Amino acid sequence: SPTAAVIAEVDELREKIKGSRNSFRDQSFLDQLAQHIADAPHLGRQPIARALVEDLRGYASEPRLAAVKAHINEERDQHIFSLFDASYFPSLSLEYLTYETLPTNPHLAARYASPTMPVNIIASSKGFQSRVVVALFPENHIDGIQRGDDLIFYFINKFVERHNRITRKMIDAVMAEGSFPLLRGADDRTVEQASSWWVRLHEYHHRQGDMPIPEFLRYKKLKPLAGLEELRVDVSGMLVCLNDPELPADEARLAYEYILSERLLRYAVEGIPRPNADAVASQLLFNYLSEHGGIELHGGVIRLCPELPAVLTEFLDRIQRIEQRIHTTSAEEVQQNLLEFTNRYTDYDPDAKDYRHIPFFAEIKERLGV
Amino acid sequence: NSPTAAVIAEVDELREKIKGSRNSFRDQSFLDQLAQHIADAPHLGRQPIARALVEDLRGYASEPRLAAVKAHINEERDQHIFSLFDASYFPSLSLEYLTYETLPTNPHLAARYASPTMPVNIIASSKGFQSRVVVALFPENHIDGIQRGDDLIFYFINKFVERHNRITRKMIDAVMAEGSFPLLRGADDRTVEQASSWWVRLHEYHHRQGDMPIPEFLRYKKLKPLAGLEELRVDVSGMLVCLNDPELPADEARLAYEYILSERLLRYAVEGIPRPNADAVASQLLFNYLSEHGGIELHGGVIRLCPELPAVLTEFLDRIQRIEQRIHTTSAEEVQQNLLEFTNRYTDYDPDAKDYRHIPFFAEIKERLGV
Ligand SMILES: [Fe+2]
Ligand SMILES: [Fe+2]
Repeated sequence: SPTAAVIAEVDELREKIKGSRNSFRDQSFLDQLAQHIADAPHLGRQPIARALVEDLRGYASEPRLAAVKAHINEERDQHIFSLFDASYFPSLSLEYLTYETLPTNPHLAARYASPTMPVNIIASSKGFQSRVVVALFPENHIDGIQRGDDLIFYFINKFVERHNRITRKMIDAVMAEGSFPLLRGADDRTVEQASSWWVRLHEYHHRQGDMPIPEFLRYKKLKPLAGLEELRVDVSGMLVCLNDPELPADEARLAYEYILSERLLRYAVEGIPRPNADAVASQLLFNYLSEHGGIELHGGVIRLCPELPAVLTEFLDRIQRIEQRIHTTSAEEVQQNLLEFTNRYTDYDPDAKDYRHIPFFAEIKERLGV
Repeated sequence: NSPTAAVIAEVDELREKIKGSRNSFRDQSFLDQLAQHIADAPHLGRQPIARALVEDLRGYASEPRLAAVKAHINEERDQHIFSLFDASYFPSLSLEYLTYETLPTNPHLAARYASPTMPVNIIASSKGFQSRVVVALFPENHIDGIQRGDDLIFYFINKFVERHNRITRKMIDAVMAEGSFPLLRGADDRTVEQASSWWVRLHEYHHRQGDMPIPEFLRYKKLKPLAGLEELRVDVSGMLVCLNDPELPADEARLAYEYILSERLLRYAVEGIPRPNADAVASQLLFNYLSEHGGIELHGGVIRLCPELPAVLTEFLDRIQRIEQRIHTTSAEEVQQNLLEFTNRYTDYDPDAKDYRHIPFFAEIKERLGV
């Protein structure tokens, strides 16, 4: 295949430059890399590759990838190709992918607008095949720049895969029957649509409220606070799906079931031996809802209470009341108050200054191997 | 099918009924009913250790202590362990039972590096002990939460043999230069079990040595990088003993050295998802220190152990001990910050997250091998 020849050429160069990450911004390296890219019989003739070669050859005087990002942001085609350095996506160096876009609801894209691209990866180099790489952000390029209107990509096929591997088995085992009826047996296109709604609502709400990111990002990287921010925007997404009447009723309920099931189940067991950021926040949600009448435990199984929408509003309101005090107190004091809220509903070890999976989800992890 | 399998069936069934009652595990109303159920169990209730627990549980309201059970266990009246457990890092354990077999020990090792350590294989056990998380059992894991300096500490060597077979061997083949661990190459389970038992005996002994031993300084060594650094301090101490103590059999000591080194350099280095755990942070500190100070070399992504590695290991231990020695003239909090500074020089510490990332070398190995 012609695209398969291109990607085979990318993987071979990637293999040659692995172990050269310390010189990814050194011009002698970039000059050589650019030359090998230009001479690749198939890769080198791609328009996106013309752009990268140009950016790299000019990097000594202009350290950014403007021609590459212009191509990508303008969607000149559906190929992405660049040199990457994202510490949380370590598999990414020289990488290539082709994507396909997904259907989009007009009201959703208009009322909750953001430069979000929910896409499926069709083909890709080796670095993009890691299960860790679920998205691609503009600062992940070696230049490290992000602008408000740079496109952000979410690889929806990977979230479908995660839903079918973890969430479904968790729904069967942990939820009371009838908890997520639209999700039962739903095909991959159905899950795809719901996941695409989730990422659009997610990125939009990151920018809303009194401590939005990127502005307050450096105050929201502590494990419990990073998770809480992810939870804040997804609870907002859930409530949008429940409350905004201009969204199609069937797709809106489906997306609500998706976001809630992901936040309640899949995210709640992430991380070994300790919960990661998302899991701490999901365990905060679990215990908050239990204590405030939004869910109930019957026979080791979770029942969703009819009052759940009101308890979700209560929970988001609570987060927003803490964040609102940024106007009258320091960011550090809000941090302490968000931490104090989290620790009331999670298993925090004050000597380790870290968290343990609450027993409910520790048992589930043991039972299901998740 | 087995009298022990009948006993365990009773424990497992009693375990199931009291799951969901952990908050009542010290409530005397619960304890009377648990004790009564244990006493009335047809096979379990006959056991001396079960009579000891019933006695302990019935008196808990006035003496919250499992003295009779622990006396039985610490005196090795038989090879059975049975108690009610509450260990936050071993969440599978509630009412549990196991039978063990001890392992042979080198006499010089056991005398010169003495500690109340019991390297054992689990023969049969209740469900809680079957979790791969449960690799050991400490005295404070019982509901009474007490540990005495001479309480026996158990390590389940069969699970460490399992982990070495499933992870370490695969990492040796893929990551080390050939010839790196010649004695461990194709060693049978009996051989690995022997080295592992040496590892745990030296490990527990050295925990108690130095200027900031545990348990005395335990609450200063629970932060992730410091907890890992303390595991690494005692295991490097163990490596050096195997290389330097001439009264240990040479063949067995080198095998044990290979085992401790391979475990710390490889298996522990990849622990934790998405971030390294305590052990992995310290193991990556060791990797980078050794790389930068001439103890190992990387050639095309494969590790070569330098002949100078004994001297670099001594230098590394000497450096930890220089930092810890200042406990005598500064606060434990000041020593903590210097241990952190030392660690962060050689690990990938994200200062905004206040946590660590797997260094790229081991991040790629996790991706490649699924470890
Ligand atoms: Fe996010
Ligand atoms: Fe230890």
